[PDB]
Amino acid sequence: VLTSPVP
Amino acid sequence: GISICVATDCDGEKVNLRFLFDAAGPSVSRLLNYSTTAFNNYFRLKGISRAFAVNSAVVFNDVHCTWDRLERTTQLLHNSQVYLFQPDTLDIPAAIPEPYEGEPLLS
Ligand code: NA
Ligand code: NA
Repeated sequence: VLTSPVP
Repeated sequence: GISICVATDCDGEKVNLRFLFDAAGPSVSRLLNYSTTAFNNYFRLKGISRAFAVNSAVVFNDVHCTWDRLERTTQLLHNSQVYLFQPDTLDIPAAIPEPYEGEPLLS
């Protein structure tokens, strides 16, 4: 569902 | 009870843990200390020798569909999803999975 964020 | 999920990168794969708190809830610093303990034990379980540490944290905002910097306890609502960045880590975006229970890792 959620994709991990990028900094 | 308030359920907060906390995810992070482990050798390229995303690992997600669920923590259950009283109706009042956690403070950010407490959530970060629990997460650090749990993921260090997880790394040890998987055979990873390096330590886990947080150098940045974000929380997913449902209303705007964005990741916000995690700075205040008022950001920790029920069913929140937190993501912890680490130092010395290549963090490539990938799907965050269903969580394991985080409490067995608290020791
Ligand atoms: Na939220
Ligand atoms: Na980083």
